[PDB]
Amino acid sequence: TFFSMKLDIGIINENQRVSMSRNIESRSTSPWNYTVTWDPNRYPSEVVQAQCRNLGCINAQGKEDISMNSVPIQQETLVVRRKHQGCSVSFQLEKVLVTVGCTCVTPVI
Amino acid sequence: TFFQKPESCPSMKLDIGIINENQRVSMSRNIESRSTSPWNYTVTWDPNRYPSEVVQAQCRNLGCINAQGKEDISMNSVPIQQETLVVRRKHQGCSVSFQLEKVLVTVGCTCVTPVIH
Amino acid sequence: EVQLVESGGGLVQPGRSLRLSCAASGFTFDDYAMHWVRQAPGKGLEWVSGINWSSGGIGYADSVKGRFTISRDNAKNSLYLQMNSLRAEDTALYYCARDIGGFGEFYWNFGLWGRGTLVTVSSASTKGPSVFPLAPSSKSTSGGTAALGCLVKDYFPEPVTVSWNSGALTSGVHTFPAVLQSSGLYSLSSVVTVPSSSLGTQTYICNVNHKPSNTKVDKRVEPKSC
Amino acid sequence: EVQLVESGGGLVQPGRSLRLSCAASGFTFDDYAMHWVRQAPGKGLEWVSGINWSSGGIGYADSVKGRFTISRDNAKNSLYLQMNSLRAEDTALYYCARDIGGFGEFYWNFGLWGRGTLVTVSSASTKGPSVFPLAPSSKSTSGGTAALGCLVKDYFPEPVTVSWNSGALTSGVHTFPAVLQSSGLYSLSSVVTVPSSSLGTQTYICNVNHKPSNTKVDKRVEP
Amino acid sequence: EIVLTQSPATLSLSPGERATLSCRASQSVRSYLAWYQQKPGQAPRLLIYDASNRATGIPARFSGSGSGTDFTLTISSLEPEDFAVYYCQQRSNWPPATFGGGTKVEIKRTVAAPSVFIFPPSDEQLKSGTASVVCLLNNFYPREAKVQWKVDNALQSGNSQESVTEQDSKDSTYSLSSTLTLSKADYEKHKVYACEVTHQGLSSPVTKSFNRGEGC
Amino acid sequence: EIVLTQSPATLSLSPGERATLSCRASQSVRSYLAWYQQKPGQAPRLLIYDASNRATGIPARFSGSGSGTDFTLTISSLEPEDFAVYYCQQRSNWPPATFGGGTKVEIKRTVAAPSVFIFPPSDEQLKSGTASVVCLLNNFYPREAKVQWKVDNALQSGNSQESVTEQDSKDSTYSLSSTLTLSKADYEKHKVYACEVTHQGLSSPVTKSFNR
Ligand SMILES: *[C@@H]1O[C@H](CO)[C@@H](O)[C@H](O)[C@H]1NC(C)=O
Ligand SMILES: *[C@@H]1O[C@H](CO)[C@@H](O)[C@H](O)[C@H]1NC(C)=O
Repeated sequence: TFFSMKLDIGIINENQRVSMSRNIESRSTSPWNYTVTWDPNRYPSEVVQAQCRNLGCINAQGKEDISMNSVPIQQETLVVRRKHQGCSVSFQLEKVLVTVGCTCVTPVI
Repeated sequence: TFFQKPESCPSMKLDIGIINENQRVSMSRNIESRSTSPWNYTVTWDPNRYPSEVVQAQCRNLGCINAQGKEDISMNSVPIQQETLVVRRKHQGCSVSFQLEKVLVTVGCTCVTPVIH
Repeated sequence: EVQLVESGGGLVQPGRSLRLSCAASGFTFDDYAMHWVRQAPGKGLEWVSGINWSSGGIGYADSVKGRFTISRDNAKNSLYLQMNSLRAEDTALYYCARDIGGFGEFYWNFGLWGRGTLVTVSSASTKGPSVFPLAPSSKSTSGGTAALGCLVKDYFPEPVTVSWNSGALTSGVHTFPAVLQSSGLYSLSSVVTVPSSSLGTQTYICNVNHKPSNTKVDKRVEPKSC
Repeated sequence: EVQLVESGGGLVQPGRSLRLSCAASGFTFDDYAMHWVRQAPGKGLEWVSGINWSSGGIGYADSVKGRFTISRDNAKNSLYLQMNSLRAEDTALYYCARDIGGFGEFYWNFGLWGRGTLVTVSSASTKGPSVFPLAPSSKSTSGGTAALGCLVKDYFPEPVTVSWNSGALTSGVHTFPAVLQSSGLYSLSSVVTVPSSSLGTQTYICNVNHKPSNTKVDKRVEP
Repeated sequence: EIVLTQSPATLSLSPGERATLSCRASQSVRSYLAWYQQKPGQAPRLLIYDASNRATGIPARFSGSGSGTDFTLTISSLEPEDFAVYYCQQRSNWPPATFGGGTKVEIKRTVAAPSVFIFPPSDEQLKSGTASVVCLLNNFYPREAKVQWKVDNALQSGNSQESVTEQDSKDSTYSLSSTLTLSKADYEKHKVYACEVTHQGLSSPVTKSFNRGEGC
Repeated sequence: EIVLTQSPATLSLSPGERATLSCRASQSVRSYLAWYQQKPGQAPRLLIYDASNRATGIPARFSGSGSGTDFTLTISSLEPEDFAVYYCQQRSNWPPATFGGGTKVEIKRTVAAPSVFIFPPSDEQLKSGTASVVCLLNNFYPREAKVQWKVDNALQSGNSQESVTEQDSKDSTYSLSSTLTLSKADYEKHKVYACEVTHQGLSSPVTKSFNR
């Protein structure tokens, strides 16, 4: 409906980056830790999956508050997979669910 | 390196279809609203792009929402962003080419304890 | 039709491992966080473990951490609790409990409970019950009413379910809590008070079941002259 | 060299627009939320607007929401306030205030300030001061002391700088905070008390400087 | 950890009366406290969640109150159904879903004498080579009762075992069994087996007995 | 919205004395209250953040206490530098960065009566068609003083404009200018111009006058 076909050289806005050096993973009330997967046949090579460190959220005192829940936040992302070697190399889009971090939600009945 | 191929070879090739189509996020738990750092979404559509829709979240508040429903500014809602790729269809004729494009997507917001410089 | 059925309970030796199961039925199972809550005999409630819809939110009580492993299967609408390095302190009735939270999240309040599955942690081995009639006589009748029952003796571990006429007689039925005898075996009685003029007409049968030893007994209690 | 310098302040008419700028230097502007705080003359402090490091988080005061637009340029280390539909009530010294918070987030406390840029919203127009002597006389001498001054009248906007004898004379000087007259022009007096014996001995000139109209007056006060 | 202390442990009041149950938290749980009712041979039933909210199906005579550390379940028009153990549970802080000791509610009622029955050992058990004499105190109140065993008028000591049912839901009465257990050899050495019953509804003690010879 | 009430509006104490400044909130702001100093002609300085924490470089004599609605700034011993204005600020609820009305800390000295001076308009000013009569209450304490204008013997109302200096850093006194503005015509049709000053320092009111 939209589309092999010619793929143009260079990536538009490749230079854009997410600021990940502000320690939000730790300072969040729903803090999370990271697991990373490297794959040289995937662009980008890194994929970074977050997982909530608590069932509850941390309050100002630093105590776990279970009146609320830490819930992960997933994003549908596209990455390119490099296929074949030599002079018959091709590229194909791959869907990857990336858990980017956790937020704190008041539960419901 | 990733897009290069040894020069000995005589415009790369994109193959049709997306690896792992059968896959979706759970959207409808109303987390955007029930979050202590709640967020809106804005979905701008581009016909010469795949996917056409790019879904961007904006934190609804500067503070976070407490149990009483009031805005607590002793903390901040900060947006979380993810890198994704889109494809742009360039030209208008028999000679149609496709180009990859990086987009920073704000997926939603979390509530961070602020610290002093 | 909206119920939780647990299983895998019975005798296990200190150190060995057991896995409880819980079949959910009559509700969207993946719309709910699920819990194991246990109750030691003649003691209060203790939250053991909880797991949200995704299986991304796992929790354990300090008393249990490192030894027990909760898991679920949204495909089979089922929940499991792998228990290992079991101690005597783990002897309890284990209920499959359903959280009241929406969107598969933890409210930590339980709305639906199962019937329970009993877990005894003991070195001592499975003995099945002897079932004896407590025959009605002049010494268990007054005038209009007559008591009769079944003795369920020398079994381990607890419990033994007793019914009368395959569940068709529930009125005036008093099944007593089991007593631990000096031999380290349990023993209880079930009695049913009935009209005295009905001892010849109606035939009374006690249906005694002990899963741990796989014995079902269908003992008729006939009137005897004492 | 950690400082903030505001610019673009001056005279505007009710309904018109003005664009304030603040130039950061000496630190990583990108690591800080930035704010505008204002101070009306004679009054306390009012937070006007604040902006995130990323511009993702913008707040306004109810007094100002929908009329003012805060923005920042992390490349030029610069904060701006585009002010529209201006009102007399908006007349104030507008300070550029840097937040205390780390990682460019709102702590809502400010540890670094600029000197301020003055915004005046009135239909009145720029004008140098008329400078008149307050001649010392028998009605302005108590015991062995004479009071003299000069009246800095009908100037706009603020401020004026009064010195005596090119700043040589500071002892006994009382330059009164300006008052907004019913004409919408500012006016103040500056007074010196001196020995009665100095009046024939010592020359007393008052030096009146008013930047907005490029006016510098030097009036001599005789008994 | 947070500790929930309920008081009193036991409590006894008559139908139509108002029972006042207390849960106390070692540190504030704000408004995040629930009440469960456990009737005998049944799983707990949620009554109240978050201090004062009645669950689906719960009658209006069940109502909760409290805040911070000090909480109250109140059952204002006690029915005989309301016999159970009542637990508080916190969903404020880690570790989660910690429970109170519990509070047992005895529905008080008119003193009622036990109708007393006795059963001999069966021919079956005697073949197995044991002899169990079962004495039944049926449908009585209060719960207190002394049951003594006489064998040829020899008052027996620590070779019997009592067992009390929980308070009924309909008639709110207790039933009890005493079991005298002997070897076939010991059973056959004596003649008369008697069960002496002392209760608040019996002016004079009741003795149901049999001779091992005459029948059974 | 939060409202911060500072009291007293003016605290008069001798250099060296303990100063105790109050800030009360209309709703609870937990521990999220700050204190600023403002000396005249300067931008505010952050002293205390989150109720009881000194900012960087702030001297030890400054401390804070309180939670919920009631807070207190304390200067253990007032140095000459410290006689300035102090604002509290909330960091709890929306809207953000609410400020107290302010508290001035002034120097309590012994009562000094004002020496009153009167200045007729200059001939140069009258040339341009206007007259300013300036009365001067010089170097007096305390700060409160009523000035009244009698022209011939008629009490004037809502003409004059008063102006007060910041407290003097040598004599700890204030000074006041009262300025009567008249048309040339209005000034030119009366004889006697009187300024009457009322002050704790004067047993009865002092009048300075001149004949036009
Ligand atoms: C992430 O989650 C929990 C935090 O307690 C921990 O058990 C696990 O090891 C963590 N993962 C990493 C990578 O640290
Ligand atoms: C989010 O949604 C609406 C879009 O119509 C927007 O006007 C509003 O300002 C946003 N914030 C809210 C609802 O708090």
